[PDB]
Amino acid sequence: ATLNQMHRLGPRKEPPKRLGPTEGRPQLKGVVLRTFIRKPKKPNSANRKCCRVRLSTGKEAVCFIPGEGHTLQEHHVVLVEGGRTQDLPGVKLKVVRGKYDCGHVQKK
Amino acid sequence: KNVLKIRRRKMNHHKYRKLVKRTRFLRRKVREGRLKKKQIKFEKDLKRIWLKAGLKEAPENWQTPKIYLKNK
Amino acid sequence: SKNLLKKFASKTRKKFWYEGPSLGSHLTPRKKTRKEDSIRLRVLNGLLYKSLTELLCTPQVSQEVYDLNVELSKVSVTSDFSACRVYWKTGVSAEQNKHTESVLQRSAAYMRHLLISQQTLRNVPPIVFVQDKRDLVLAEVDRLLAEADFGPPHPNLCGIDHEALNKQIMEYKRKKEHRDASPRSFLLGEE
Amino acid sequence: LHIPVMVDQVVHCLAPQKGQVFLDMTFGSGGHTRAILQKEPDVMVYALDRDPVAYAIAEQLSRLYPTQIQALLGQFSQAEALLMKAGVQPGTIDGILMDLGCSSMQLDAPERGFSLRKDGPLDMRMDGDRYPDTPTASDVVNALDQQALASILRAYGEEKHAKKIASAIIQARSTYPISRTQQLASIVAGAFPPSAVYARKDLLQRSTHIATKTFQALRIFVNNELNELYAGLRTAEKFLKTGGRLVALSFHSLEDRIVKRFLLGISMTERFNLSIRQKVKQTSVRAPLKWELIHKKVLTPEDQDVQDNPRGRSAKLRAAIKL
RNA sequence: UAACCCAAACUAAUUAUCUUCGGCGUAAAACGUGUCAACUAUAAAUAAAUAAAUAGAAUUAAAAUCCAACUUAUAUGUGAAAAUUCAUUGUUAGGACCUAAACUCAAUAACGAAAGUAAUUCUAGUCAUUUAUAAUACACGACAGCUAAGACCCAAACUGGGAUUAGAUACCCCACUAUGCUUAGCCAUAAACCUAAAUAAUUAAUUAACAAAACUAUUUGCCAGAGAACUACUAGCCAUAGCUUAAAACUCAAAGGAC
RNA sequence: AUAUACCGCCAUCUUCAGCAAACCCUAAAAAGGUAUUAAAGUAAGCAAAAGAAUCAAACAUAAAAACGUUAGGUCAAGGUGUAGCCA
RNA sequence: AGUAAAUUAAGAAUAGAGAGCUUAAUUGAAUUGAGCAAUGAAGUACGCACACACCGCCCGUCACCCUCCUCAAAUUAAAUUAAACUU
Ligand SMILES: Nc1ncnc2c1ncn2[C@@H]1O[C@H](CSCC[C@H](N)C(=O)O)[C@@H](O)[C@H]1O
Ligand SMILES: [K+]
Ligand SMILES: [K+]
Ligand SMILES: [K+]
Ligand SMILES: [Mg+2]
Ligand SMILES: [Mg+2]
Ligand SMILES: [Mg+2]
Ligand SMILES: [Mg+2]
Ligand SMILES: [Mg+2]
Ligand SMILES: [Mg+2]
Ligand SMILES: [Mg+2]
Ligand SMILES: [Mg+2]
Ligand SMILES: [Mg+2]
Ligand SMILES: [Mg+2]
Ligand SMILES: [Mg+2]
Ligand SMILES: [Mg+2]
Ligand SMILES: [Mg+2]
Ligand SMILES: [Mg+2]
Ligand SMILES: [Mg+2]
Repeated sequence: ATLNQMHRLGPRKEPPKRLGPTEGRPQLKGVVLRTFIRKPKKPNSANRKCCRVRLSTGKEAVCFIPGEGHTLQEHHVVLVEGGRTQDLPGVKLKVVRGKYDCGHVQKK
Repeated sequence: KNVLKIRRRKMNHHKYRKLVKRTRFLRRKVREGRLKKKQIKFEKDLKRIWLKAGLKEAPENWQTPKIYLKNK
Repeated sequence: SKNLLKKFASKTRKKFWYEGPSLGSHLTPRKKTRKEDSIRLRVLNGLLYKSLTELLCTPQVSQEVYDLNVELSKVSVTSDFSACRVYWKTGVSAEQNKHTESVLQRSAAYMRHLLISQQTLRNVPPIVFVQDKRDLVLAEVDRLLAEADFGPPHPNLCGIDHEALNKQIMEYKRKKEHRDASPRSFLLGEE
Repeated sequence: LHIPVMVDQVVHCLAPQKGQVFLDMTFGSGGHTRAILQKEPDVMVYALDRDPVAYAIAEQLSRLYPTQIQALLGQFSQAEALLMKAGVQPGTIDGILMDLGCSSMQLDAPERGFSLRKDGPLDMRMDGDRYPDTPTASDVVNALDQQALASILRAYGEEKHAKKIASAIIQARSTYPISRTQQLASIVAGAFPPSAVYARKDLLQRSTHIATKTFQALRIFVNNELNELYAGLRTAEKFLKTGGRLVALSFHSLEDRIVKRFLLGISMTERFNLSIRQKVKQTSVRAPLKWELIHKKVLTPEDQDVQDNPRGRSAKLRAAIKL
């Protein structure tokens, strides 16, 4: 672009930073609604443990539960955090182990 | 130089043309109603002007033109 | 500004042209195949086809050869360029073809001189006149035919061996009834 | 009830007239035979079928016309002997009607096993008690190996998925005997996912079951219709009068090919190309045609009519005159 | 289990800190074309001067078509067939027609803003703004398509008939429409592509690859990962299954160019 | 148990003509490297060739045939890695 | 080509056991192109969206579950305004 064209337009317009599943917040608190299994998109093979939750904002999201074995059930309370599960498409939230009803993984 | 990008657009346009053909009658009714709302919005915007100016009736000998109807 | 020839100038430059001031080893009077050779022999076959038709149907060669009015089937030079094989169209009459063959062959030396003299082709190798073997056989199959005397006046169709399959079924019924290339080893000291 | 399909084309083509002797190699229910005997009451006709039930129908219908219809029982191959036992009375037959397929009575009756939709024994055998040792479809599926069984589906049913379907049958028969029509249909429909059970839409624009090709394959192999048909057309020509009109109805391509190739001097023996460098054009024959094809042009019944008799949708009527 | 990093902290999530002098033949990107403004730059005083621009009128050589005379028994068609046809076919130095399209020249490279334009003749006609730079204005814009009235030799979507094929809604054969033509108006889209914006310099103090050698300056336009997307919504339009204008959610870690 | 850990001994393309190593060159090289009236290729190994065998000579026949291809065949010729049995 | 074919003998291994195997000898032919339409291989040219390498890659209709978005008949919901002047 010419110097006249750079002057008439100025600095590049910056698209706004749209928020993610946590809505620009470190964590959210949600109530478990259902516990189910999700299948990782190929080339991976597993039965990943997930749960649906109703977040404090009022929306409902799918959250991956990390660790080997959880005791979560419906009506439990959990603290979710950000971070996508790479193989699980659409799962953009995770549960925090050791907060509210969710507990630390039982060591073997 | 392959034509792969042209083939993606080729399929999108083909499928879109068949979608319009299926729902041609529905799309016609959407348009006639979108134009009617477009006309009411035009009339209301003209009524706002003379009422704000303080007139209680539209200017003498004025009839809002119907500009979106099948006049041509 | 706008040139129609530009569209095809670069395409025809690799198909019908080669670069450099090199003439083939064959083209001399006295290996690895090359593309230039295909060009250097394709153009000669066309020039000789054009130039050897300007002798048969023209008066330079002779009066009898001019009267012969010999049209040519094809011209094809040997890859080695030792000699040429000028095929000529052959009428049905075998006897006339035999006479025409001799006539043309006698003037082969003079015909070469005519082209070499005109400067159309500088160094033309010896020429030959050949009859298409296909044409000769078809004529011979007619000569011998005239001389010849005719004397005084289900499972395999479908593709399944239904019989074998029946035996197989009846027989059954009888029975029924990237890591080690890293510098780890060098950086540890295991030499 | 099943009206004889395209009978009007056959009736016009045959032109049954007094003083003419006709033959029917597939009497079956007799609908076609009755139509020939209605246009001309003085016509002479001979009937034949492989089903003893069908033969009894002809004998019962022989009361309606004592001598105009002559009933016989046997296969196409055995037709020549049966007409030879009668003598030279058929002799120069003016027309031989070689309708093909399953009889309306045979497939409507679930006991005969021809219908996959209904539940019956897996007999699928046009022959009745005339020959009790003739293997049924149950024996065929339970005995043949994948290589043999797959060929039946591929060759006679035109089955696209022959290895998968055959293997499922071999596994299923080992678990339990395959004795019922619906049992076999589920086994064939189990080689694929549940989605493919009823997915294969047809040219009719009407969906069909996925095991229809297996029933067609077993139907033709149990009764060896195609091989016996090859002998029936050859024996009709021998028994057909010079200038006599032959009329056939082909409801699938395999039978149509033999009728299509026979009536044009082509041979079923001809080898098969497989979609590579087929010389449809070259970018001849031992002898010329031996028939005057009154209607070389073929057609299926009218699509409106097809709805009334979907079994006859693919009926191709091939008419010819002996040379 | 042993090592490594940080250390009264340590790790996770969230958020913030880095922001245009780069590009536009083939990777995103020069607008289908031209003209008029205001700025920013530039500095010269011309142009045009019969090869196919454009519009109008007149004109016609070849080949068809129709009519007539005579005339084979078939004609037509394919790789081979079938259907079609004998109301045909071949000849005419016979008549009519002026529908449609313009061989050779053309191995030419002209004209025009582009689109486009080449049978002949005549009439009207292209030309000077220093130069570049324009949209919300104006005038154009292949083919197909729409509207009304005509034309109709041949071609031909569709459709019907015949073949082929497992099928053949196709490729091949035959017939025949819309349509291609004229006159009015609309439509405004092309791989509208030299895939090259225009203009003035330079050819050396210069090989990413390939294409079409490199590169400077001036002005405007345009581009900012891929797909979603020649899409949704909005506005304008003689457009109504339309065109121009033109997003986001969401998905992905690539997509793409050359060798 | 595993010939899909192997040695050993073989099949196959095969009586096919290539394989591997040391150098050299390129307006960069992923690779490629020939022209004999010669233009960037060069000097050695294995195979081939030669030689030997079928008791003169030739021809012929045998033998020979690299590196790779088919995770080819063989844990049951023997041996052996890993795992398993030891009333 | 002393080949095929035919006809003999011996040997290995066994106590014995093959119509198998190895080897020696006898008699003793016919035929070999006016070759490359095809099949396969090699060479050269060209194309490639293939590299698992054409038994490749790959495009649409159809079928469940899940994610986001748009349209839309109506209904209701809250929201959001601004002044005109007399005495
Ligand atoms: N090879 C064969 N020999 C004799 N009859 C046969 C046969 N294959 C089939 N058929 C019989 O031919 C008939 C064909 S279907 C029925 C058609 C008959 N015209 C009718 O009106 O019913 C059936 O009865 C069938 O059993
Ligand atoms: K994995
Ligand atoms: K172009
Ligand atoms: K080994
Ligand atoms: Mg798409
Ligand atoms: Mg681009
Ligand atoms: Mg058709
Ligand atoms: Mg027309
Ligand atoms: Mg455009
Ligand atoms: Mg153009
Ligand atoms: Mg478009
Ligand atoms: Mg649009
Ligand atoms: Mg829109
Ligand atoms: Mg192995
Ligand atoms: Mg040797
Ligand atoms: Mg193995
Ligand atoms: Mg051992
Ligand atoms: Mg073992
Ligand atoms: Mg012994």
